[PDB]
Amino acid sequence: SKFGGECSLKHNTCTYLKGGKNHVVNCGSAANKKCKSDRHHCEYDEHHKRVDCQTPV
Ligand SMILES: [Zn+2]
Ligand SMILES: [Zn+2]
Ligand SMILES: [Zn+2]
Repeated sequence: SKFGGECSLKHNTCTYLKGGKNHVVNCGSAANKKCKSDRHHCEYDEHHKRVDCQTPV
């Protein structure tokens, strides 16, 4: 189960909506996972606690 959202450049986080609430998760440090473009689409994989903040739409 993956959840899509928008990343914050300043915070290096992925923001997403789930269950009527806002959530925020750390993008991480990999060069291909950190938030590099403000509000870029990002994905949070709940099963494996992995986040990718460079996933194109
Ligand atoms: Zn922050
Ligand atoms: Zn949450
Ligand atoms: Zn892009």
